[PDB]
Amino acid sequence: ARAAAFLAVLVASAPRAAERRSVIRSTWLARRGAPGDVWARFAVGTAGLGAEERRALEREQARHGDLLLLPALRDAYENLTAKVLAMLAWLDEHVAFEFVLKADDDSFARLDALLAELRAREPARRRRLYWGFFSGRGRVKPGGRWREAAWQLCDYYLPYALGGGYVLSADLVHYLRLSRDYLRAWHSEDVSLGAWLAPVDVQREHDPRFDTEYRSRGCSNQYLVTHKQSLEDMLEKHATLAREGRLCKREVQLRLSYVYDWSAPPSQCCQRREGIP
Amino acid sequence: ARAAAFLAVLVASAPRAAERRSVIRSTWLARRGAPGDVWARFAVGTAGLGAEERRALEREQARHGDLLLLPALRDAYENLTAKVLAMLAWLDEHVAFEFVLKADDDSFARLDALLAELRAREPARRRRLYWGFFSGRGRVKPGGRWREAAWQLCDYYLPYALGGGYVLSADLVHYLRLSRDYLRAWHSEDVSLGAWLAPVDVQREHDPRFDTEYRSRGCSNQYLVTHKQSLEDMLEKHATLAREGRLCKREVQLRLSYVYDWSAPPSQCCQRREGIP
Ligand SMILES: [Mn+2]
Ligand SMILES: [Mn+2]
Repeated sequence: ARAAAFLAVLVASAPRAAERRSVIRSTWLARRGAPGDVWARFAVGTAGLGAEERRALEREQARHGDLLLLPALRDAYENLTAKVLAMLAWLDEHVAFEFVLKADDDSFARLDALLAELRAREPARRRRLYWGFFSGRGRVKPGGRWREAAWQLCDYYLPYALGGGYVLSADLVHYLRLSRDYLRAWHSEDVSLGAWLAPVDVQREHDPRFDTEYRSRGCSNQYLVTHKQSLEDMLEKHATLAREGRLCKREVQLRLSYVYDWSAPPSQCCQRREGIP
Repeated sequence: ARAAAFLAVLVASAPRAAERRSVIRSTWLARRGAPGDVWARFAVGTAGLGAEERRALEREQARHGDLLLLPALRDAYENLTAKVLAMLAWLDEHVAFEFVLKADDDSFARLDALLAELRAREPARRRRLYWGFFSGRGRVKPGGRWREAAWQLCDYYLPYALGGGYVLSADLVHYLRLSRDYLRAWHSEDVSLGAWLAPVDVQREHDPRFDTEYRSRGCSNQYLVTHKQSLEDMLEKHATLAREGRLCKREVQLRLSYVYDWSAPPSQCCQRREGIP
């Protein structure tokens, strides 16, 4: 009796962040196409929470029905690697889906546009898809004695999609589930996931329509996913989409973007330039 | 009724290379410790071979009993990636073992010394072991349009043990079996395997006692495994070990070695220097 949808959506959300969930479920999670198109949840770890805290979550779930409560996962602010692995492994086991969008509770995604884009891909462009805004020259954090047991794999991080939002095909999620007990953690979930997929025949696809870096590049009506959004920002975008059928009251390019050059060494992937959102 | 041994040994060998197998089975594969210590085979792909060719192999197997014939594997000279994955996946399913040595038919290994070294490791030093001579600054081959579907993961190859000989714990081999259908091929089996293990919590251990690079560094009595050995070389070493209890009639350092610096970025791993075999 597994739930089934075309596009699963998993929004990482800490136990206490109920007010953010309220805005998200009332805005971009509500505009989710026809029945059967989307299955969407907020992924919350409940390990180590007390009775009152767990009761609050159960009340929220009874009211809204959109929480994925992961009882074995200790929710943590510093590194969401464990959370991302847990919620994807759960999804592989429990939901029949073709693609999954991972997002944060400061993301905003146009689910209707994402659905239409995915539906328009032919088989080849759907197979083993890992889709988002990639970095191949991510600077690696200072190491210590822990590196003896966990070598640095590259002078820069292995190519990975930034964690403001990325999409995976179901097949890739199954590989993560199968391999779960072996996987190493890097300092950030997005970095970790890119390393996880390093061995795999995977169709990485860089797309400037993902405004998913640690700072937003502004507002483009072309964006499918954008990150670092305040609640006010989410409410404004939701309203503009409803009023005018576009994301932005005013498009603005705050920071230059790039197109990932797969013909170059990864350190040379990412020249910032005009003309790209 | 699975075969069981402490150390499995898999020597990659092409169908036609029967004379090399004859020397190997008569030399370093024969000095293999007590019953139950070693299970050793020559891994040969038989896909696409004709009746006469297959009969020859079956006759060899009836006489010697030391072939691993892989019927689904098309034996190929240019890249042994497929062979290595096939023979390790087979081993995971069919043999109970703690460690496996992968070697070529121009390798020479001191199996007694390898056994003693592995037996002397405490639990921590046995867990998830990937042991050999590592490179972190392997220069990457020129790409073409195929790179769009298979991005270059690093400016240099991800750290990997050179293919003249390396050792894996059984747990790691199980991860490869589980993940088999997803794994990408690089241009060489050794490079490929290092990438395969990139996502994993793996205890990589560099050891100058592995003379396993594309050129031998000479002859050291400290070597556990050495590569680029002629049949004459194998016969001489076998004789010296029997006569004098050492590998080398004369130790000679033809090329400098290095100690892999895990505290540095991988591009800076590998300074060649005196004092190291
Ligand atoms: Mn975020
Ligand atoms: Mn060789």
